[PDB]
Amino acid sequence: VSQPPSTQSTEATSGVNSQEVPALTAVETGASGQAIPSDVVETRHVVNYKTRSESCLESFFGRAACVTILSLTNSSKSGEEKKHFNIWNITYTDTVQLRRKLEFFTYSRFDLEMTFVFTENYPSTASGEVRNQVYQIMYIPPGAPRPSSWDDYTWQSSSNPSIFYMYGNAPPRMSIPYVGIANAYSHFYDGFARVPLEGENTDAGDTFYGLVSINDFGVLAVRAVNRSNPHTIHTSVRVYMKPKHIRCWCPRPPRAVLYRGEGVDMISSAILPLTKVDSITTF
Amino acid sequence: ACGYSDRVRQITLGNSTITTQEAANAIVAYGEWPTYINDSEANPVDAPTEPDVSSNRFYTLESVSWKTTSRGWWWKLPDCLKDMGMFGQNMYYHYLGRSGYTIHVQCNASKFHQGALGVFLIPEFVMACNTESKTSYVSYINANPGERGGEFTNTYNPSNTDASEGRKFAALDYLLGSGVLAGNAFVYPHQIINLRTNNSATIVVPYVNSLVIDCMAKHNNWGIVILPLAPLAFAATSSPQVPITVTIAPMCTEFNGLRNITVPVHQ
Amino acid sequence: ACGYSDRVRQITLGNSTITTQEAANAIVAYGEWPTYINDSEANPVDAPTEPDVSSNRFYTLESVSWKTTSRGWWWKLPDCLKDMGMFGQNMYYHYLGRSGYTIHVQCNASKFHQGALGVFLIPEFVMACNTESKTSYVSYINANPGERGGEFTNTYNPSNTDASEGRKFAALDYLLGSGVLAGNAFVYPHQIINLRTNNSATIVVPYVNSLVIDCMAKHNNWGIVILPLAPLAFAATSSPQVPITVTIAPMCTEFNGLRNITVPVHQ
Amino acid sequence: GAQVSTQKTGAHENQNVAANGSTINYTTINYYKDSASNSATRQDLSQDPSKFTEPVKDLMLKTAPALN
Amino acid sequence: GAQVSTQKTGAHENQNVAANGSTINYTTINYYKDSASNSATRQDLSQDPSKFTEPVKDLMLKTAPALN
Ligand SMILES: CCCCCCCCCCCCCC(=O)O
Ligand SMILES: *C(=O)CCCCCCCCCCCCC
Ligand SMILES: *C(=O)CCCCCCCCCCCCC
Ligand SMILES: [Ca+2]
Repeated sequence: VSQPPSTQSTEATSGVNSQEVPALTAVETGASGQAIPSDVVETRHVVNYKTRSESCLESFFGRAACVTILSLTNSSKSGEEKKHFNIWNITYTDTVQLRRKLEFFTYSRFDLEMTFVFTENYPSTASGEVRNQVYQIMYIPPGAPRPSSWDDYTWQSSSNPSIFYMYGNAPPRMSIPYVGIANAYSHFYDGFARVPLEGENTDAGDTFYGLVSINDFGVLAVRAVNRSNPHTIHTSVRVYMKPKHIRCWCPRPPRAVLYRGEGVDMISSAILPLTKVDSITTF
Repeated sequence: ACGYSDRVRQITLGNSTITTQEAANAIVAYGEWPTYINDSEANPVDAPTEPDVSSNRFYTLESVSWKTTSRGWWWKLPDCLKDMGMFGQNMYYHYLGRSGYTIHVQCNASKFHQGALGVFLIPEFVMACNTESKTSYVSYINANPGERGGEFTNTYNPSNTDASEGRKFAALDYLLGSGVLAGNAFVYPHQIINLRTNNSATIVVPYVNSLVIDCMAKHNNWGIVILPLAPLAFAATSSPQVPITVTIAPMCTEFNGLRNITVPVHQ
Repeated sequence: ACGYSDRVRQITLGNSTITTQEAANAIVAYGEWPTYINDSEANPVDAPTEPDVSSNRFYTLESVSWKTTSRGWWWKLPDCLKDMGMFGQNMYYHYLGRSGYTIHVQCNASKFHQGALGVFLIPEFVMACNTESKTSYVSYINANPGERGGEFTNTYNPSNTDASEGRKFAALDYLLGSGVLAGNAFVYPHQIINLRTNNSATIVVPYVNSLVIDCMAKHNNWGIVILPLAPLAFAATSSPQVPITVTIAPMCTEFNGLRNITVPVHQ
Repeated sequence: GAQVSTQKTGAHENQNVAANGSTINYTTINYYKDSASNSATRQDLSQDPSKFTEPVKDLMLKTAPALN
Repeated sequence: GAQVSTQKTGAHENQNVAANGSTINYTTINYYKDSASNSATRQDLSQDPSKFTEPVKDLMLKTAPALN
């Protein structure tokens, strides 16, 4: 049995008239302000039991956030074969909620919990019959051969980790180790994938700059394993990521404006975070 | 003490020495000091090259000028030193390089001036490109200015057409050219040179990365940014000007992977 | 031993490695090995720069060619390396430099060749100028050839008039261009590459001077000279040719007096 | 191989003291060979705000002149 | 009849030392009468590359002449 650390309690204090001035400081030093109630006013004694138990990075990142929505269609019509499967690039930039949070830190390190939610429906009036669907999520790491058709040899997965879902069952989920090839996950990257030497374009680099130019986690090749039926059916698969067993370094300000692309990039369309206030003296 | 003022301070590295009679303490980034790679944290197996004094000294960049119009400035480590004496040579002759630095921003005025520079040292300082026609579109040449470094502006005008204006950072001051309110740039190691208080800024910074040692010629760990949180001002003219000088000194530098020298694209 | 032949030998420094399966031992100049300046022998008071691996490695000079006509070759340390990678940088950025080296002269042929190269390492190798109109008349440019080094001849024709032919060494082989019979060049650390016996020559040499550390850009401590004591010969043609390669490696290098880089006169 | 631990004080629970009864114990038995598969790491309330609010070299104490 | 064992060091885990806490223990209870039904056999990192990289009769040591 143990007692979680509580937030500073307030010890009772009173007047003062010393040469000790906790009120004044010099933030030029780079040090934040330190004063607390006791230093400025007369306080009473207060026993604080409350804890920052929920601001613990593990709690703050303890949610299965949706990262992307993939679509695919099992159809029996002419050009509906390439539709019989889909390939998603692993990343959290597809959305903005989770992304922003992680984006609070320069580097991070964690294990990952993938959770998948499937939702199928009928497109046109082809509201007929179709047996139950069995999907396959295949993780194709960088370097592994990718599926040509919704059914070429690649879906054997003799080495690639694959899930097999039977629509209607509990949302398949699985865990992934910290796989980064670095000592930590890099969230930003003020560099280029390679060094452009003396005799090259006076623009070289514009193609390979940014974290995006060096990061690569492979892709998720989803598909329905059933064959094509009379009526066409459409499925939407949603990817959920929850970074667990985490720890991060170097805090940075939150993304204040809309996100453009995978990089920092802003759009002149929306770069006014704040809001006009009547007057500087308007409560 | 014998009057050991928090204001007066001396710094020495190699054969270089800074002094300052009006500083406001000094800060040590994230509370850690520069260190070398420990046998338990090492990666490259070749015996490293540790330049010591030959490269771990005080290199002074070409001063810039603070005007009532000035919007801000920026630089990149190790970039803004790639040409600094011996440090550079080592930096370029080696594939992998590691280093921390002591940043000393100088800027004296007079008891009759006003002004406040926010000197921030941001790790992994990635800025947005100036062209909404592409993403992460910045040329190596433009990303790595060197001793000159860049400057911040207060306007954002992307060149979706002119592809030679897109390949450069969109140094938007009120957003750090990152898309984050500069008002919170303080969550980074920093100091503020408020003219009525100090005239120097000293920030010691340790290597920072998701790796022990990295490839300097491709990656700039730190980024130095200076924004006038308080506009320069002088009772006399309505066009006052004061010099701002930046002197950087690398520390605990070590390199691995020696070969022929690296010479990047240039104009 | 497990057959530890006196002929086979490996050498390693920095990230460089020589090997040789036919050498004839190796010699250590005057019996002393390279060392650093000891606190009791020091002179310059600034903290020295000791490059270690970055500069104390095996740099290979452009090979030359041994012909039945070949008269000899020569080079100068540190000169013939002033352009060798990192070593050079350090050499030129510092006023004072100190170093010893491991010289490895290579030259393989076949059991059917004949020939014998006398590899001598002469300290303070001063040669006579080619002009009897002046004395000690040699230009810096000519005195310091570099990777190329000079060549010996077997004739002495001074240009008392043409002052551009005087400003160069009179590399008279049978006199070392010094005015001393080469027959006694053996009172210097040396080895002989006799083709029927060996194909390598290894001579480790320690810094030598009337001072602890000196100014490299002005003074060449050692001079490497190779004379065919036995003319190259091959049963086949009457114009045989074999390559001679010279690989030098500095050791225990340390420099004092760091400033802007030195760039000597050139053409 | 099970490991019992203290729960997170709930509604009608132990005075914040989290030191009242075994009725606040939860059991845990890791089932997989790979750590990655485990639940959230135990709540850690440690913290050093100073590396951010005061990474100054010479230390200054409230009651004193920030600039001496 | 359960047998506890060490897990595979994960993300924010014990310094590689795998010797920190019981929080790295996983339990195992075989349920079937036939061994074949069991999980993957325990990770075995033993190895003898020599039966392939050096199956030479007389042994030679690096530093010596491979051919004496
Ligand atoms: C069968 C499903 C396999 C899923 C494999 C996902 C690979 C994980 C890469 C890590 C992605 C999050 C890290 C990050 O971008 O910060
Ligand atoms: C320590 O583990 C001893 C207590 C065991 C109690 C049984 C728990 C139920 C089985 C755990 C999963 C085993 C999977 C093979
Ligand atoms: C050793 O096995 C003692 C621990 C027993 C804990 C109960 C585990 C749950 C039952 C195991 C399967 C039994 C099947 C008949
Ligand atoms: Ca408390």
